[PDB]
Parts: sequence; C-alpha cells; structure tokens
Amino acid sequence: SMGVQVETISPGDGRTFPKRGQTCVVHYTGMLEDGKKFDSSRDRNKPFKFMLGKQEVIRGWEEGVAQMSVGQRAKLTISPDYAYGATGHPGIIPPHATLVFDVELLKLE
Amino acid sequence: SMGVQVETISPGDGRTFPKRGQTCVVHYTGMLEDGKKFDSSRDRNKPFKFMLGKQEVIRGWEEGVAQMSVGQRAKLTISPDYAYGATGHPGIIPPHATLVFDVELLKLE
Amino acid sequence: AAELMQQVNVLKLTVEDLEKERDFYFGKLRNIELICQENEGENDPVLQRIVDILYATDEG
Amino acid sequence: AAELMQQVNVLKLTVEDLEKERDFYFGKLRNIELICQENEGENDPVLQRIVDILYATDEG
Ligand SMILES: C=C1CCN2C(=O)COc3cccc(c3)[C@@H](CCc3ccc(OC)c(OC)c3)OC(=O)[C@@H]3CCCCN3C(=O)C(=O)C(C)(C)COC(=O)[C@H](C)NC(=O)[C@H]2C1
Ligand SMILES: C=C1CCN2C(=O)COc3cccc(c3)[C@@H](CCc3ccc(OC)c(OC)c3)OC(=O)[C@@H]3CCCCN3C(=O)C(=O)C(C)(C)COC(=O)[C@H](C)NC(=O)[C@H]2C1
Repeated sequence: SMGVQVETISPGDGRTFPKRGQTCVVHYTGMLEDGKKFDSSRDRNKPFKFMLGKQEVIRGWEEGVAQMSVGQRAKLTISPDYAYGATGHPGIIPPHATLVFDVELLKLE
Repeated sequence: SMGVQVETISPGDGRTFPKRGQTCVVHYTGMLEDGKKFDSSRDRNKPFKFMLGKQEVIRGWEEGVAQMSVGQRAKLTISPDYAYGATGHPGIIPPHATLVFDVELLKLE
Repeated sequence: AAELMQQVNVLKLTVEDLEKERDFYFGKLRNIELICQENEGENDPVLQRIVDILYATDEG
Repeated sequence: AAELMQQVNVLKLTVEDLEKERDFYFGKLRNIELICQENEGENDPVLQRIVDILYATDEG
C-alpha cells in the first residue's frame, strides 16, 4: 500500500509549494490508525518547523508536506515503512503502525 | 587487539565478584586514548550503578567490571568494537576510538 | 562463495546494537519529558526551554 | 542465487536509518544537558532530577 496518501481537508493557495532547503511551519495532530491521538503541536502551543531535504522527519512527512501548498490542510495517511516501521516508537507507536496526521502548512520560512 | 584489558591500580578483596543480575556500584573517569578526560561520576557527585547481564553498558564495561572484585580499582583499556566502534559518540568520542577508564568497584547491590 | 551471509549476519548485529542504543536515549528523553509534565505548572522558564528542545529539530 | 546481496543492501539502509535516529535523540539529550549546565548554579531540585536521569540506567 501507498507510502503516504495526502487528502485535502481545506485547500491552500495552490501555488506556493515547499522547495528543498526551505523550512516548513506546520500545525499537526498525530493519531494511530484506530484514531488514538498521541500528539499535537497545538498542545505544546507552538508550530513545528523543519527543513525539507535535511532528512529531519519520517519519509511520510517529507513526501507528504512537500505536496501541500501554503494554507492547505491535509490528511496524511502514512504506512509503516514511511513511519516507524518494524521497531515502532517505544511504548507510543506499535510495530508496523499506520499513522494518520492532520497537518496545516502555515508558512514557508 | 584485546577487547578490554583490565589492570589493577589497587586490589579488591579478591573474593566478591559481580554475578549477573547484580547491580554494580562504581566510580569512574573516562579518557580518550590520548588522555583527554570526557567524564567522571565523581563530578556529577554520584556513583554510577548498572545491572550486569542487562546489556546496559558497552561490552568493555560488562566484561571489564565483571573481572573486578569489590574494592578493586582497575584500569580498563577498551578497543573500539567494545566501545562505540565505527560511529563513535557524536562530537565526544571519535570513530574507532580506544577508551581508557579508571574504575572503582565500590559495592554490589 | 556466498560470504554475503557473513556480511548479512554482521549487519544484523549492528541493527540490534543501534536499536538498543536508540531506544535507550529515547527512553531517557521520554522520562525527562514526564519530569517536565509533572512540573508543567510552575511557569518555569528553564523547564520551558527544555520542552522546546524536546520537540525541536536539531537544525533550529 | 546470491539474493543475499539484496538482504545486505536492505540492512545497510536500516543502519543508516537507525544511526540517524540514534544521533538525533542523543543530540537532544546533550542539549538538554547544556541547558542544565548553563543553570548549574540555581540549586534547583527539578533540574537536578533531570541530571540524574541524564546519567542513569533505565533500570533504576
Ligand atoms: C520524548 C521526546 C523524544 C522524541 N521526540 C522528538 O525528537 C521531538 O519531535 C521531533 C522533531 C523532529 C523530528 C522528529 C520528532 C521525528 C522522531 C525522531 C526521528 C527523526 C528522523 C527519522 O527519519 C529521518 C525518524 O524515523 C525514520 C525518526 O518524528 C517525525 O519525523 C514525525 C513528523 C514531525 C512531527 C513529529 N513526528 C511524529 O511522528 C510525532 O507526532 C511524535 C513527535 C513521534 C509523537 O510524540 C511522541 O511519540 C512522544 C510523546 N514524544 C517524542 O517522540 C518527542 C519528544
Ligand atoms: C547527554 C547524555 C546522553 C548519553 N548519556 C547517558 O545515556 C547516561 O550515561 C549512561 C548510563 C548507562 C549506559 C550508558 C551511558 C552508555 C551510553 C549509551 C549506550 C548504552 C548501551 C550500549 O550497548 C548496550 C551502547 O553502545 C554499544 C551505548 O555508556 C556506557 O555504557 C559507558 C560505561 C558506563 C559509564 C558511561 N559510559 C561512557 O562511555 C561515558 O563515560 C559517557 C557517559 C558516554 C561520557 O559522557 C558523554 O560522552 C556525554 C557528555 N554524556 C552522555 O553520554 C550521557 C548524558
């Protein structure tokens, strides 16, 4: 099945897409495949930032966000080999876990 | 060369040796092979404890301390494949680093 | 001939090693995190700078 | 025949992945550590409990 599937919740501008080397500024909530929340940037009350191309995130995120335009809100369905795969994320994310994110691309720094 | 070499600085009781499942209580200073200090339990002002057999430490320590008796002070010369090997320890311990420890086995809990 | 099986069995050791070490650091971070969430009510500027690192990217 | 080279090339990916992830957590811990050593002079009981975890074994 598909490494990451991206589905629009609300559109972005349709024009401004991340390039490698740019910092993406993002709000997100992450859930297991059965819907159990395990994290939200909104909780720690701060957008999450990362640089595309710098290998800083799981591949579901690198490949997912890269397909969003600024302002877009997407649903990212990530399969295990684009997330934490076999090992999983000790005590938080089981092995072979599919992950769903609700992601908003706020701006590009 | 030898995975870990243990040399007496001062003897222990000669009788009480760690068994697997026991907690070893230890003071230590670690140096690179050229003598650059990089850590001392005495600094953080607390003995370091670990359980033998639980895979909690580099193999130079598991195999080294296991050959000390209570009260002993030893010099542990650990080669890279019993320490951090190729990767090393980011910014602290280079790749293929030989490590020397000054270790004292204080008691067995 | 098929010495690759020796290369293969070596690599498997490396991943069991690396995964143990990864899990260990991660476990420490989690625990530091709960230490913070157990004082998350002290409007502390230092503990807050540690929760920032906790969810940052080493880039920033 | 010697499909092991596919097993081998897979494993090498796993170690490059695991090592990156290990390095990343470790880097966070180091930084949390310097945050502490930059306040190591506030006789703070919370920051002190974090320097304990910093050099502990998950056993204890
Ligand atoms: C205690 C801590 C230790 C681990 N930690 C952090 O390190 C800070 O948050 C991050 C910042 C940048 C990247 C990372 C995570 C990476 C994790 C490390 C990593 C880096 C690269 C990888 O490839 C190249 C990989 O695997 C190939 C793995 O996470 C990601 O990329 C994705 C996409 C970006 C948003 C976070 N992400 C998620 O999935 C999540 O929502 C979390 C944070 C896991 C859910 O919070 C938890 O589980 C527990 C409660 N807290 C943590 O897990 C936090 C706090
Ligand atoms: C910022 C932090 C993140 C990393 N950290 C800790 O995690 C706390 O200190 C430990 C407690 C238990 C075991 C461990 C280290 C392990 C490290 C993880 C590990 C576990 C198992 C391994 O196999 C199975 C392995 O590889 C196969 C690797 O260390 C060891 O076993 C040996 C023997 C016991 C005494 C410490 N040891 C050493 O060499 C050293 O003196 C240090 C601590 C590296 C020198 O301090 C530094 O470099 C920098 C300034 N601070 C750290 O590095 C501290 C603080």
